[PDB]
Amino acid sequence: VKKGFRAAFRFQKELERQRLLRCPPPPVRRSEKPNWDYHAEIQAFGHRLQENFSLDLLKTAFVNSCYIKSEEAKRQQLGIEKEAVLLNLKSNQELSEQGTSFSQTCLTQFLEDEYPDMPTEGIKNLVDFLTGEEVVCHVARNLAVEQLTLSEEFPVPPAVLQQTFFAVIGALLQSSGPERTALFIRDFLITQMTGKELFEMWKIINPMGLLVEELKKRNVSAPESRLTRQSGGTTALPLYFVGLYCDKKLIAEGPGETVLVAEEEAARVALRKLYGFTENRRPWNYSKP
Amino acid sequence: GKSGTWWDEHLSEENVPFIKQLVSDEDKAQLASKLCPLKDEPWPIHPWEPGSFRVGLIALKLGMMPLWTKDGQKHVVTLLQVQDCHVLKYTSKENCNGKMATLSVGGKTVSRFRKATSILEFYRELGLPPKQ
Amino acid sequence: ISRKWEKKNKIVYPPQLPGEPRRPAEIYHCRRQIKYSKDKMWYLAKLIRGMSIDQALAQLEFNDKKGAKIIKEVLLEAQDMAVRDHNVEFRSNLYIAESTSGRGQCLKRIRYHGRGRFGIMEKVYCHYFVKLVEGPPPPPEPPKTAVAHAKEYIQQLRSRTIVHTL
Amino acid sequence: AAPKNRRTIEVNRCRRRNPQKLIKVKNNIDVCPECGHLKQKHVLCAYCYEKVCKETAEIRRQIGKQEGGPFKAPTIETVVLYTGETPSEQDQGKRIIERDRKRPSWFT
Amino acid sequence: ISHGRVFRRMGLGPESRIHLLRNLLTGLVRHERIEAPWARVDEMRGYAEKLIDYGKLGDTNERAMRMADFWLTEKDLIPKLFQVLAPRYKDQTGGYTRMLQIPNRSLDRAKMAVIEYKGNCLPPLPLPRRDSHLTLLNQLLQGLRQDLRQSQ
Amino acid sequence: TARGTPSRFLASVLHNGLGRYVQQLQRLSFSVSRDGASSRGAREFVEREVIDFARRNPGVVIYVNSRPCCVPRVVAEYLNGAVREESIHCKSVEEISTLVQKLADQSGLDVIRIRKPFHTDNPSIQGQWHPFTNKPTTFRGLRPREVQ
Amino acid sequence: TEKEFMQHARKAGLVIPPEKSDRSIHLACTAGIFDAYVPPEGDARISSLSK
Amino acid sequence: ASQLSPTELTEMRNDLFNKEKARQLSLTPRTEKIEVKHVGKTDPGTVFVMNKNISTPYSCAMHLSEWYCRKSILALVDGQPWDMYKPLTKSCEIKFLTFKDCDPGEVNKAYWRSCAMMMGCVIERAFKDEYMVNLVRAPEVPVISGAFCYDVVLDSKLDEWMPTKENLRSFTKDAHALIYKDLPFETLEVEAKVALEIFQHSKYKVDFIEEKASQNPERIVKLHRIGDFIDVSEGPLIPRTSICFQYEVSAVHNLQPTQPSLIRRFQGVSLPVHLRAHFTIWDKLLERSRKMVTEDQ
Ligand SMILES: [Mg+2]
Ligand SMILES: [Zn+2]
Repeated sequence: VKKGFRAAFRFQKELERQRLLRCPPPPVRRSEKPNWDYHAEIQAFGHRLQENFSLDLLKTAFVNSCYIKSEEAKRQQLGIEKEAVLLNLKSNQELSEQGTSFSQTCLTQFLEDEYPDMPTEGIKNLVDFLTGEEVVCHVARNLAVEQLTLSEEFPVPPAVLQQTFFAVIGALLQSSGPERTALFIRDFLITQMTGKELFEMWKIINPMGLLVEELKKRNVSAPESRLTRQSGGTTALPLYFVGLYCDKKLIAEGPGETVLVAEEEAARVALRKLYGFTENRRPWNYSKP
Repeated sequence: GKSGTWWDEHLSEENVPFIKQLVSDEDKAQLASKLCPLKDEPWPIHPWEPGSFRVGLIALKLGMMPLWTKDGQKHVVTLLQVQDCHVLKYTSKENCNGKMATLSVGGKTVSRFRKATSILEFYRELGLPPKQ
Repeated sequence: ISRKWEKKNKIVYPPQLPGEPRRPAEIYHCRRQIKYSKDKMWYLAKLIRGMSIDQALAQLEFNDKKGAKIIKEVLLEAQDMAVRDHNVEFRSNLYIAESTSGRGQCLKRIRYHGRGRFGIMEKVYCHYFVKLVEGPPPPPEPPKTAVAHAKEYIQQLRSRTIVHTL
Repeated sequence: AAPKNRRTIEVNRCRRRNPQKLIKVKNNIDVCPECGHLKQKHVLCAYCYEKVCKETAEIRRQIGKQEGGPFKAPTIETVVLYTGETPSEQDQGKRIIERDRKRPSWFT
Repeated sequence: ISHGRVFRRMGLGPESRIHLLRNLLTGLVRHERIEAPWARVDEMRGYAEKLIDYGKLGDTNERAMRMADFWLTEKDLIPKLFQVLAPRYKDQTGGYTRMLQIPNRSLDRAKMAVIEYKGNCLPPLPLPRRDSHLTLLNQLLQGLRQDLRQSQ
Repeated sequence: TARGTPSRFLASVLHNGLGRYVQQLQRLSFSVSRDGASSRGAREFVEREVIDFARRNPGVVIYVNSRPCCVPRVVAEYLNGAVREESIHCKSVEEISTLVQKLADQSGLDVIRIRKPFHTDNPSIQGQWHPFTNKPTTFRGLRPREVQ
Repeated sequence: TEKEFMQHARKAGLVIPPEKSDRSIHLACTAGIFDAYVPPEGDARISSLSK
Repeated sequence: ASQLSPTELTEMRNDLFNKEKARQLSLTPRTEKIEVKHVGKTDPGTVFVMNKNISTPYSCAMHLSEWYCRKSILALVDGQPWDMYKPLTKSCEIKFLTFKDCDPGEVNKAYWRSCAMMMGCVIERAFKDEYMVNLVRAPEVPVISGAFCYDVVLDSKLDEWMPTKENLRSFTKDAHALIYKDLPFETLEVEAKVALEIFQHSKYKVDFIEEKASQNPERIVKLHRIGDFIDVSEGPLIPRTSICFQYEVSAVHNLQPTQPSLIRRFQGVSLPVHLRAHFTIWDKLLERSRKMVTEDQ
């Protein structure tokens, strides 16, 4: 044997490293790891967002009905009466309803006075994207409300995560006026629109029909599509350029690999140019009025 | 998957001489059908120009033999036998090299049971037994 | 010495839910200390690799090697263990998923070369491993056709970006 | 002649795993019409050949029992007979070898 | 370069090859069925057919007597050859020495085979049977043969 | 070496500078030994500076575990979920204060090769270059050597 | 270059304590049952309280 | 009898088929054990233990080896041919048949019934939807005759044309597409009432169901299914449709004056994978099939 202690200990820690790396464990809630205290985490979540929450309404926002039912089932399978605190848990349903209603109406007001030319269906699809499950799940996971969420199924399936996120939006709506909550939903939802093209959120199907309906609304008669530039018609990697001429006047230009895809892309470009949502548009004026 | 197979694997004992006799009479009748080419529909016969090239044959080396000339010397000859020779297909001038047309010529007859599929389809559209 | 292949038959999975797939059977088996080289055994273990068990037994009953009879006996006892103990009901419903060979413990001898010199002859020994999975044998992966190659090339031409700026 | 550098495992794997050295799958194998013991085409089934070789060894054992020692080699044809099975009127001058068994249902 | 070169080289010379074929032929005449490797039984079949021809030549002929005295090394098989085998093949000309492969030898994995004289009071070999007449392809060809013979 | 290590692109975690800036650190887990010469600097730090650091930025939570250990450590968990653990074994008060300030400053993204240090998300304004930019059109789109 | 294998063992226990010793095995059961209770043929027919 | 799209008819036919199959499968409550025995030639004394009304004879072959799964086409349940995908009923004895057996005539009749059903499947889905096709029957022609037959009446607009070689080439390509999908001949023993309730429209098929239901005392008919195709046939079939390798429909013939409207006899020829022929023998057998085969009396 080689006598000594430090090398064997260091190799034992390295063996535990590789052994935990080969078989990773099922991940556990952060509230069940050793370094945890709920009240201080609530206070720090209130203070780090530069907001003044009332802590009782945040505690109201972070409970869920599934957590209440599982806690009551756990208290009944053991037979211990918890009718002292559990009858005043007061789940986050009404705060989530207030949050989703206020965030919907304020985001539609933002996107309406920001864009005077957008139709109601388009702004409806935009507010349905921004308040949809995916991006609020992203913002909720990167703003640590998932660590503060009290529920079952530790990955926190994104519907109840959306429930808690709009619940804390409603808690800010209760604790402070519409200006503060408007600034909050601006700073944490309108910034999610950055760098994304419009039809990456709306996802329309037939753009040319939408364009001819829009031009029938503006009393300009009919967009006829002329081929403008092409390079390679017989090869397997073509390039076309289709321009949409309304009354001998260009409105757009779209490239593509075939004439159908390039004409459809020119229809998308014309639709973005008409709706006032281009890459050349004014970036959002993040400031204080 | 698929096993290998040949023409007389699954025939019975009675059917093999009938099959051999049938295909032998069939391709002998096929070889005897093309015996009169000038009365069928021959291509137009042209006279000899000074710069022309005719087709050749395909023969079979039988053996060798001596042969004497009138002045007394001895020469040795090789007996080439043309068993069954038939022009097969005609490729025009613009389809091979753009310089000279080609003519395909087939050799001695072989069995249908030992050739490929595309060769059998080619000779079936032509109407001859396959060549070696 | 390490015997870990034999312990793989003593794994027990939790009982399945009704709304789940079948989770087909897995049977591990091996025979230790075979008087045979490991490379010549490896050629038979590569011959078997993907085929069904009956086709494997057919290809081994007519293969003229010393390892062929040994692998045929191992496959027969593995098939019998699969039918009896490991709850496989159809005997022909097995394919080889893993089959390989490892070097076993060896001995050493002299060679007595043609002067007062010598070499070190090694009496080689090897193992054989096999793993059977119930179900039909999975089909071989077909060679990728021209449209797949054109799709991959067009996708690579799609995925390029403006490099070394912004 | 000597090696100048040691061959790697990549060159060795490129040598000893190419399709010229691998064992080729054969497809000549089918089942025998009697007893189904996995014969090959163009080759007699090993089980049926073992049957007829065992019975031929038994008949040669009885023949060697009838012929005393070496160098007898009788000048008449032979027939074998099983239990029952009286000598037919064509088998008069032929030598009789009867072992003791039923006539099996492939030897006619 | 062995263009047109029959008689593969077997033993340690020509004489040992002919002695090996002589011993195999003596074993064939004695036991009426023999298992031996494939090239050896091929050569021994080729010799055994003309040995049966010399037996068919007759007993009183001294040349056939000399050939049978050379090729049979047990000297009791010569009355057998002239009085059993050659009267048995009086109608046939050359259809005998039926040769079939048997799978492999156990030890050195050599290609084995079995030849036998016809007649042969031993139990029969499991011969490869041609496919039956009642199968699908044969019945279709039988219909074609009958239809063409009716058409002729 | 860069080929032997992974890499990421430069990015903010959740678009900090556009709206409001948020402190990207959540927790600071101090384990200080009661007795032990290895943790004297952390001992003096917990005596004199951690209270002023906790009052300096109220977004972070600080835990002082006060556990018998031969190597004192500080565990920092960030907002996006990363965990960075560094040791304070045998350091002064100034080096420990500089370490915890540098932990409080940075965001939880991995310290790897930064790979093109600018992240414009709309890089073009006048229109990105395509080969038909700076190429004039001709009458009725006729290609070279065309007849009509 | 003169070495062979080791570990010749067997996998069948035997009756070694009666090969000889002065300690006998203290059992805690018996072989089978003494005399089998034969049930009545119609116990399912007599499944009630009595008959 | 009503107005019907051609798709919703085979939709309701397959849904009635699956309903009858679910009824037959739910008829038995549990898994009852039957002791099927093997009195074949190769493995004597073998006895399987099977599930009643569940286990096919393919599932009895799958205990033995793979060669029984590949080369057994038609089974023998105590006196009678059973197709390989029909669930057993009683405790019986079984024995398998192959193509290369001594007396394979039963499996030859079953194979030509299978090929006639495949020709019906390929013929009902290639015609114009404005035109009407009605499957009459499959005449059981003996196998010595040059081709198998299927009879189909056409629309009254179609009484004047005859198809060229290209239409028959399209028929053969669709038949090879049907062979390319490895589909099972799924069979069913259905009472004649619900059997005619499945069809209900094609009067020739109703007359055929009443014909084959007339001879047996229990009014039990034999239905089979290839994917979403449904047809009536007498007796058993081959297990898989990939057993066919060479397949080709020869020609059509008109046999008019027996009836005022027109019946057309489609003819074709096939051979399995296990007995495939060389190209010359195959074109000979194909050439004989162009002649008219008449065996109905
Ligand atoms: Mg030699
Ligand atoms: Zn056999």
